[PDB]
Amino acid sequence: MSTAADLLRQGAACSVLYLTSVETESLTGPQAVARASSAALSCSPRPTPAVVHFKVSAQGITLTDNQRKLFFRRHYPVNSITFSSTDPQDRRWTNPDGTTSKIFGFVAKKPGSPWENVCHLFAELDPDQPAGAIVTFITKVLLGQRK
Amino acid sequence: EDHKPGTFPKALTN
Repeated sequence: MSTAADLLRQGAACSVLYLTSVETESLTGPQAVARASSAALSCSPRPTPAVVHFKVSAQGITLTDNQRKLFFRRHYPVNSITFSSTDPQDRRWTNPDGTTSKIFGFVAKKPGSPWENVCHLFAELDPDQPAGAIVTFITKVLLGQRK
Repeated sequence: EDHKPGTFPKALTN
């Protein structure tokens, strides 16, 4: 993941599976994705998911409203991001079609509220950029967690 | 999908 510069030096704008957003201000890194994922299953705030745009950059992460059907716009820069994970305990999302995909979540502070952070839950998509790798290098290059 | 993109930032690294 040290040679992950290839992704940040480029700034890939890929497509991801949008699920839902959950508050994780009191949670930690992985636990954030946990409450976010579990709540999305137990409570199910969102019924049918959709494929939206996602941009990975070392200056911050950005969400993109490709179709603007549910609710998308942008994400949070490095000054707001606190953590990123591909899954809490290696859980997957079951699409209405029956196929299962990983569920990753990003922990970032919302503008105006630096004391709190929210974890936006998004399922994996775009086989060119592995979800279990994208957030992994992101955490390392964004926060400087790189070994 | 298949091709890896890279058009948005200014080539950063932490």
